[PDB]
Amino acid sequence: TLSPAVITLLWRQDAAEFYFSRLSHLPWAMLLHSGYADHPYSRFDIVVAEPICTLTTFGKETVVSESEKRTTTTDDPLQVLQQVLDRADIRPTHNEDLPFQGGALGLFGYDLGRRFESLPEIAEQDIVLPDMAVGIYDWALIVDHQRHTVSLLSHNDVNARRAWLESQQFSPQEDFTLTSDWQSNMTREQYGEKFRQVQEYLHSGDCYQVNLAQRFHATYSGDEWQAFLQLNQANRAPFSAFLRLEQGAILSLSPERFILCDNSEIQTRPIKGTLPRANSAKDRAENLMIVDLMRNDIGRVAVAGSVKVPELFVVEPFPAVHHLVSTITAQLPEQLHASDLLRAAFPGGSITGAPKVRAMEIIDELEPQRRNAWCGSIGYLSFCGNMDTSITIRTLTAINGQIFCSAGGGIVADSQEEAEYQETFDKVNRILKQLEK
Ligand SMILES: N[C@@H](Cc1c[nH]c2ccccc12)C(=O)O
Repeated sequence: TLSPAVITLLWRQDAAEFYFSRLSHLPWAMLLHSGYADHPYSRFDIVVAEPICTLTTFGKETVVSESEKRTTTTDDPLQVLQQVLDRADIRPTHNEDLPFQGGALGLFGYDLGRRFESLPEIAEQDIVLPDMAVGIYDWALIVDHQRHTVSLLSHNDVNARRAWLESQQFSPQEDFTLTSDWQSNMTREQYGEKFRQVQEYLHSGDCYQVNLAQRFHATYSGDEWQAFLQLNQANRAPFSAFLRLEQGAILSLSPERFILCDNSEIQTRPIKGTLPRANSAKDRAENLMIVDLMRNDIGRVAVAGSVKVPELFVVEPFPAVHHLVSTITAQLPEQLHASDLLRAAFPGGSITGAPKVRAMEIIDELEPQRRNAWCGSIGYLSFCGNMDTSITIRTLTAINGQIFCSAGGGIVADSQEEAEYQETFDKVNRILKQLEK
């Protein structure tokens, strides 16, 4: 397939924020931003909007929507997504300077997991935001920080789209304000109780690590884009994203890559262990259990002896905390898609806690609400076959007047109740605080 047409645009370090600001209020407008980060994997920023097809999954049903046709289906949501992908009959050859050339882009929420495993339904469902919300885009705006170039690509009419881009305006305000203090869904004693429940479950053998999180919430008013813009500057997280959905918006400040699939080369970098702003025997041990997880997760689809562990226990300094990351690599077989892979490993072992299903069972049992978008993934499935995805840690959900932000902490035998309590706070204190002003 006839590669897309490309127009290079004027260069500017902030082009991503610059062009996106006139799209930010549009439903299905999405920005993947590398957080202006100093990082090996912070080369690109990508913008899309105006999809030619969208997919929305709520539970058991997926709605596939185009121009002139709307269908519903109970089939597997990633199978369905891949079928939509193949019928667009668009398949450009792979290009290291354009990792997305149109294709699927969006949100894969934590509860989407429910379509891949049978799970209990204890946690309350109190957020109405889809389990899968992704657009099919025949164009993209790509900002390359390595090469310094801004490329506008279209499989359609790339003059038409520059034209359309041009004309979009950056929209009269409305100031973001938090209208309540942050409030947790747990007291210290309720956290306390479920931390011990976790440990009795670890002591009685079901699991060996379980990620337990608390959720903070508040009322707010105003537009979320400016707030994103000040959170992004302060977090400089390499896998950040701003998603304007039909239901509300997602402000991700994630520094964590889930799965990269680049020209069939697989990379996943789970984050596990932190201290506030790396010999830490308990953490560089909590991480290894997650590394083994991933090993197993990607190796269910990977090329036979392709899984390697090129990197263990590296610390990366971030605004809020010091974190520990490991890296696992592998090769996708030429007969499968990045989407089969996503499906085999979703949701991320680093935010569930091995073994994954039993770990997800406890989470549903102890967390008072479903996680919805938090700890699910955001990313793209390009028409060229590449894939990149994050773990939506450090991520808020802004919907119907309310904004949410969760915080988790991995629990193992060696974990201590008050210190783990504090870690959940450590991870998001700069984010709750900045929003308060
Ligand atoms: N950091 C990625 C692009 C990116 C930014 N935010 C993201 C969120 C999800 C997936 C990818 C991204 C890169 O350089 O290629």
